[PDB]
Parts: sequence; structure tokens; C-alpha cells
Amino acid sequence: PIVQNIQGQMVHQAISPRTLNAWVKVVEEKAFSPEVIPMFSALSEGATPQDLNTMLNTVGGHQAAMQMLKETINEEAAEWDRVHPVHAGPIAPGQMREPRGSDIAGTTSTLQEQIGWMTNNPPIPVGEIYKRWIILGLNKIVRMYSPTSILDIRQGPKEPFRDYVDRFYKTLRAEQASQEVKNWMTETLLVQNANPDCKTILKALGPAATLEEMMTACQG
Amino acid sequence: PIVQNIQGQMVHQAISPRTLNAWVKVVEEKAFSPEVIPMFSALSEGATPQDLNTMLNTVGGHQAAMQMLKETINEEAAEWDRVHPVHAGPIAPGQMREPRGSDIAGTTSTLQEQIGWMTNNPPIPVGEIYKRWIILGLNKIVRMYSPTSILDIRQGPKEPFRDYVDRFYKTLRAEQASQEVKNWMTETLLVQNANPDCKTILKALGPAATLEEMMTACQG
Amino acid sequence: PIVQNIQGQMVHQAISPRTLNAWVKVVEEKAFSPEVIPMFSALSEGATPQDLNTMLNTVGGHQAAMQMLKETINEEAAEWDRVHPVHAGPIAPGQMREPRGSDIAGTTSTLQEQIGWMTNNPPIPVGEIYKRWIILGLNKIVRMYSPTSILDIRQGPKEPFRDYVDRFYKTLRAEQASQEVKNWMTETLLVQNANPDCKTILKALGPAATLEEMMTACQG
Amino acid sequence: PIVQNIQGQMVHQAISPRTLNAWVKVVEEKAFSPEVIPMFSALSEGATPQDLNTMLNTVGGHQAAMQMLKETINEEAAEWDRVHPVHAGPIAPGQMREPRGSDIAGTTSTLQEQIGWMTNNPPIPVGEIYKRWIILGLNKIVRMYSPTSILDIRQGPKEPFRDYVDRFYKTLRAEQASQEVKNWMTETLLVQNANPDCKTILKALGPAATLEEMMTACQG
Amino acid sequence: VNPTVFFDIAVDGEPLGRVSFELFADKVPKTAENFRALSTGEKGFGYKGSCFHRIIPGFMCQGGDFTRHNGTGGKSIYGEKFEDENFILKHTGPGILSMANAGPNTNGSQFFICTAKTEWLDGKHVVFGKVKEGMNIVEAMERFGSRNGKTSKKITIADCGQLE
Repeated sequence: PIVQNIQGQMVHQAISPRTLNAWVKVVEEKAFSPEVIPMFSALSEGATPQDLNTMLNTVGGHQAAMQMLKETINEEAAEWDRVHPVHAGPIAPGQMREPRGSDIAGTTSTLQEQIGWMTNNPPIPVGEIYKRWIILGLNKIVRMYSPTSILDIRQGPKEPFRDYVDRFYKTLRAEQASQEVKNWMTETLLVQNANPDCKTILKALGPAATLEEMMTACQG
Repeated sequence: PIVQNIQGQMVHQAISPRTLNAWVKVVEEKAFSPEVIPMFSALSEGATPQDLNTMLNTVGGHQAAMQMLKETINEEAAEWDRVHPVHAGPIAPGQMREPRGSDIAGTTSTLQEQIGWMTNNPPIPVGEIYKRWIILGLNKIVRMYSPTSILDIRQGPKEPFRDYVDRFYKTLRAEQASQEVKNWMTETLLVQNANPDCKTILKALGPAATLEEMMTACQG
Repeated sequence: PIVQNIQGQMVHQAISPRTLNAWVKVVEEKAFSPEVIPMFSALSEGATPQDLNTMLNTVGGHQAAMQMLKETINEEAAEWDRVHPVHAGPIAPGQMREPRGSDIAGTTSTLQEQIGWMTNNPPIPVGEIYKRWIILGLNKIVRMYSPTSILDIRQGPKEPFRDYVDRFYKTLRAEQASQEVKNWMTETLLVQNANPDCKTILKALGPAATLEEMMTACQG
Repeated sequence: PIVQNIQGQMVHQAISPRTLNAWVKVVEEKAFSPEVIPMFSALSEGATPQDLNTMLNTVGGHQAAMQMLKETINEEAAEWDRVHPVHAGPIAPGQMREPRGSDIAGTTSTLQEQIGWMTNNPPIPVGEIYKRWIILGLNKIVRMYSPTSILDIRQGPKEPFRDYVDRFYKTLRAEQASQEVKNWMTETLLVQNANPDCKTILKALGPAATLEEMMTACQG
Repeated sequence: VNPTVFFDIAVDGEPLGRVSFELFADKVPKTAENFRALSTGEKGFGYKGSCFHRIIPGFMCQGGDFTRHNGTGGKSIYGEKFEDENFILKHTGPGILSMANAGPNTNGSQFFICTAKTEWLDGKHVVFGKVKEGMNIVEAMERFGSRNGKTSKKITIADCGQLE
């Protein structure tokens, strides 16, 4: 990953081993959970496409998820090539030619070309684009690893309200269908699936009730 | 977070992965306890709002608490908007605009805008304000996670005075109240809930006896 | 309602008995279904607040819905008076005094004053404002008449897919929670609640399937 | 809909309630017959897109068919945008508005913009385009509402040729195909599916006989 | 084809002059319709009797807050706020009429008239019109403002409407 110097310029730097070790440990120990995407985005800030291909190929096990991510990256690369077509004619003296959909992934380009693309004038953020693609792939992976749907949630007669709302918000953050639909769900499905006693205790506060009073009602 | 860089010019330094791993570990073992608020304030000194959002997203599990924190951040943002109105219009070339209620929470404010608001002269204390909001939320959460109330703390027949006073002060610290109320609460509850023999032993010392004398009374 | 003349100017015109008869008949025959708001907006184009108070008072039966509409109009008028305070003192000769919320409603003002407001220079659209308020009230009323919730929809083993989707879209148009939430619902809940045979026939087409092929699949 | 007003200046005249009542009645009484298309095209001559939206909203029931109509309108708008994108060219000396797929469908286009696009010189045929789209949708709907296929039309043992040819031509008109396919079908299918008693009579007349000859042959 | 609206300006009730604006409805139509309709007052509310609450000499004159009269309010004819229509036109010089906002997609009714070239605003405020007649009335207005915007006298839109 590139790093700034005292004079202010940046240059390539070899990837640190205890980053690869931490990533492999968090991938295996925590498997796939919604909190692997923030860790991935924090571990590889400014990483070149070669470094991201390293961090992806290094993940032993769960090869189906890695193949899903590869397929998602594949489709994303094709869309980028289709959306922008290279221009023809003479090129300006102060400017030189851009990369392709497959070269954004870094599959068919050397490291020096990635460094030149990232530190050009103006800089080209290939690393950020490939990181966005990988984050989308990881979102789809954590969507697949969801153990239930959002509608099937029904609190048991003995399961406490805390565990119910924890499971609800877990599979809701793992749903990621949208943001306003999430806002409607947290109003309707949260109040619609409570245990009858605590259900009517929550109905005593009306729809204007917030989550804090919602839980301290059923509390104790 | 930004840090004083040689010489005298603050530049943006991204959050280190080791800090994030320390935060994930302290929110894995300590979970939610009174000590987490002080640890959080020390791990995120001078952090841009993006860093605090990153540190709040990496927490795995406890989604109800994170939702309470987000809702209290929204409430504080609404109150800041109601107290500090932001006038619309073109900005001056030299100085930056006054941040709105949602520019503090790093939702719609780009990292460059936050860096500007922090390094400008005079600086805008966006980081400290967002830290105060997160600290209010964490206080709410740790006062919620209390298993029992302070009024329910009672010593067992043979439970030593050590464990009793430790548990009592732990629950009292986890509880939320003004320090002035605690001054009466201790002198009214500590001696009363003790074992009868140790109760008479502490009452023999006097009502205004300090904690160390009360301890060395029933020592052993 | 006002009507333009040959030279372009407009003057008050008595309300036609045919309009009132058609409105009362459609209210009686079609009760309170989603298709009363378009017909109401079409019947009373350019109608004065007196004409709208006529069309509302003339609705015999369903007095609870009319009381809901009156309460909604009252709240809207109070908010309008709060957001637009009226000035005191002498009024300019070329300007007529601006109406208050209770006067925008047309409850305490003469018809000539409404005509002067509507034909002033510049014209003041009291009729359009009160029509918007009545349309909001009618939206709340048709929300209240909604027989069942959107989530409780489940197709019977014999109920044809046509009747299922008819009932679904009927209560969906009667819901009117939002637009994007409706778009997400018609993707998920529509295919989630099909009869197993036709259910898997629809799943054979994948999520990319449109409604036409969705129906002709289960057709025949 | 706009109408030629004395003298020679088209002004906007809102849709009359009697037209809406006639449309609601014809949709109630005749359901979705092949003839409704002409009745709809004649009831909405020169109608602004808002009037057609009103006439499509005022329908009661058949929500599935209205959904297919809306989806086909969206598809036509999508294809229209694809067939009519802004390719770079020298700007015209005279500027006239332009109707988007969403500007034609009357979704995001205000009434004034449509009046402009219609009355401007040269006129923009937004009304006729939206009418073509709605007519395509209605053709889809009436071809879906066909109870039985045209290939299944067969005469009863004592069913008179009158009702047989009536039902056959009704289903053939509801059916969708090119005119030459219909010319082949009326010669290959009509005589074959007739009752043998009159089938011999039609065969005795000849293969290329007209409808009236066969009809007066099997008459009685 | 493109609408033209005017403002008769007043400084504490003394009439000062008329500024008239050509609204570029052929490129920014929804933005131009909102200023046109707020000037006529045809939707019930508008600019007539509102003031320029912030005038910075050599930059711009801002006004249009008819609900709170101090830059914290105003509303559009589509609701309180709407999207940034587009950024085709740029801030090229004095007389350009551009939309004020509180960040992206927050347009309401506040506008500002530039009295200088303000290229730094490009891409951040939708431009939708330019002064046609009256720029020296806009220039004279500058004298009643200050570095921070505060004006010394009340500057009002005494009357406004559509001309063509």
C-alpha cells in the first residue's frame, strides 16, 4: 500500500505480514459476519489491486464465497468497460491512456502500472474502485450466509425481548434490501411480532414509542 | 485521526488497524461495562467523525445497543439543529461554513470537510461534540445493561464484606444519578444492607465513618 | 365554481345539482375505496371552499369518516395559521386581507370574499389549498377503511392467482405507506406467498420475471 | 383536454365529470371487451396525459390489468428514451421543450409543461404517443382476458351456425395475430370446426366462398 | 419562451429601482418555474415583501427567505426543498442569478444575485437566470450590506411579478 512521506509524496510499500495474518485470522475465526466488511475496509486502506488479490487469494476455505466474490467482480468489470468507450484520434501531450475493466482488477497488469495509475496527475483511484467492488461482493456473501428471512421472525413465549430484537436487527443488517424499507420494517415488523403480554405493553405506548421505552417497558 | 506532524502542521493519518483490533477485543471481552467509556475515549483521541463511525460499525453483536446509540446521536443532532440554526447561502472563500446537525455525525460530511473544520482557525470542535454524543449514548447503554438496581443490593449471611462492598459500588457506578444524590445514597444504603454482626460493627464506628475504617472494622 | 368567459375573465357560478348528485351517488355506491379521490378531484375543479364544504356536508352516513376528515382539516388549518401569521391594522386599498386557517377552510367567510380571493391580482388559491387538505383527509380515510394488512396476504390452495394478485394490489393501493417500499413489496411479498406448484413455476423464472410472464406461467 | 376555442386559440378545458362517469360505467358494464379500445380512444380525444392518468385511476377493480398497463407504459417509456437519446449536435436556433419517457407518461411533467408541448408550434405529439402506449396495453389486457383459445372453438351438435360464427369471430377478434394469419385461419379453421350437417353444406358451396353465402346456406 | 420577472426594490420603504430577470427555463425548467411562480405569488406564497437578508459587497446579494426572514427558512412550490436540477450554466459574471442552498439537493426559495464572477460556486449552486434590466440597482444595493452580510437598512422586494 502507498504511504505518504515527509515531503508529501507517496510510493509503493510492501504489504506488511502481522496485515495478512490479521485478515486471515479474522476471516477464519469470525467466518462471515456483517462486521467483516468494516475490518476489511480498514485493513487495506490504500492497497493496490495486487494487494487486494493477495488478501482474497490468501483466504483458505469457504471457496464458494470466494467464487461468488470473483463472479461479482467479473460482472462489475464488464459493466465498467460497457459504460465508458475509449476515445479515438490524437491524444493530448500532457495525457496518456487509461485501464480496462479487467485491468482495474489487476489481473493482467504489473504493479508498476498500478502505482503509476494511483500516483498520476490527476490520480486514478483504481484501488478504491476495486475495493468498492470487493465490498459489494462481501455484502452479497454475508447476505448468503444469513441463516433466515426478515418475515419469519416471531418471538417465542419464553425468548426474552432482548434476544428477539437482537436477532431481528442482526438479520436486518444482514438483509440490506434498502434503507427506507428498513425504516418501515423497524416500525411495523418490530411491533407486530411481540409476545402478547409485552405486546400489549408496547401497544400501550402507541406508535410514537421509541426503542428505549419499548425495551424498558418489557424490562423487569 | 489527525495528529500534530513535524513541524506544527496537522495532517490526516488514517486509523491504525491495531487500534481497531484493540477496540474489537475490548468490545468482545469487557463487552458493555462502566470501564468501556474511558477506554473508548482513550482509543479515539482527536478522531475525525469517520473514525468514530468506523469504530462503532466494527462492533459485532449487541445491535440493540448500537441502535440506541444511533438514535441518541440523531436526537442530539436534532437538538443541536434546534439550538444552532445554520443560515443558507454562498460560503466565504477563506472560512468554512457552519456545520449542520448531521455534518457532525459524519453522515453527509466528506472527510475533507471534517479535516477543514478541525484544522481551520478557529477550529470547529466537531470531534469533541460527536464524542460527547457517543459518550451520552454509551452512558445510556451501560445504565441499561445493569442487571439489578442499587436498591436491591443486599449482603448474604456469610458473604464477606469485601464482595458485598465491591458489588455494591460496581452497581452504584453503573447506575446513573447525580453525585449529590449518591452522597446520601451511600450513607443510607451501605451500612443498612450489611450483615447484622457487621452492621453493628459499622454502627459502632459512627454514621460518618470513612470507607477504610468501615472496611478495617470487619476485616477478616 | 368559477368558469372562464368568452373574453377570458371568470366569475362565480352556482354549483350544478348534477355534480352534487353524482358525488353523493358515487360515495354511496362505491363507499370509501381508492377510486374516490381522483373522482373528487375531477368533480370539484375550481370549486370555492363553500362548494367543498357543501360536497362534504352532503355526504350522509359514514359520519366517522367525515369527522376524521374534519379533524384533519382542523389540524392543517392550525398548522397553516401557525406557519403564516396574519398582520393587523389597516389593509391597503389595492390588496384584500390575507385569509387565516379557519378562513382558508371557508368556515367564517362569505362567498364574495372567496371569489375576490380567487380572482385577485395576483390570484390566491384558497380552493386548491382546501382541496389538497381534503385529499389528504380522504387518503387517511381510505387508509382507515383498509380491511386487512399487507403482510397477512396468503393465497389459498384453490384461490386463483388472478384473485390473489387482485386482492394484493387492492390492499397495496389502499396502504399507501410509500413508493419505494411499495416497489420492494411487489418484488418480495408477491412471489413469497404463492401456492407451492405455481410458486415454483414462478421461481423457475427467477427474480428478473415480470408480472405478465408471472401470470401467464400460472395461467392454464 | 385542450380544445379549439373561438377563435383559433387552444385553451385548457378540464375533463368533464360526465366523461369520467361514462368511462367508469363502460368499464363496469362491459368489463374488458375488444370494443372498449375504440370507446376509450373516442372518450379521450386530444387528452393531456393528466386526463389519461385520471381515466386510468378512476377504474374500479381489475388491478392486475392496470398493473400490466402501467408496466407496459414504463417499458414503452424506457424504449422511447433508448430510441430518442440526446446525441451531440449543434444547438437549434429555436428551443422547444422535449418530452421524456417520464414527461410523456405524465408522471413528473406538470400540466403547464404538457399544455406547452401540445400548443407550441411545432406541436409535440405527447398525447398521441401516450394514447398509443395505453392502446398497446389495452390490447395486451384484452388478449389476456380471452377465456379460450381460438383453436378450441368448435360448434355443438345442435348449436346453430349463427351463434357458432358469432362466438368464433368474437374470439378471433380478441385473439392477436397479423392480418394474413387471420386470412389463413378464416379459410382453414372456420369450415373445419363446423357441425358436419352444415359442414357438408359449406363444402358443397366451395372453398373460396364468402361469409354471406355460407351464412344463408346454413340459414335455418 | 423564457419567462421574465421583475422586482421593484425598496430601501426602508423608499423606492429604489426595478431589476428584471430572464429565467433560463429552456435549460433549468423546474428551477425557473419555482422562481417564476414565487414571484407571481400565484401559489399563495412568495417573494413580495421579503428582503435581502445578506448582502456582501463584491460577491452577491441574497434574499428569498419569506418564512423566517433570515436565511433559515423559505420553501419551494414543490414542498420545502427539491433536487439540484443540473449544473449546465456557470457563474460567469455579475447579474447571474443562482440558487442558494444548505448543501446538495436542498433548494427552496433562497437565491442570490452575483455582483462578480464567482467560479468557485460552480457545480455547487444551480444557476437559472440573469439580470436583464437593472444591474446598477443591484450594484447600488451593495452599499447597504457588509463583509459579513449584515445589511444596514431593510432592503425589500416591494413588488414582483411576471412581465413576459
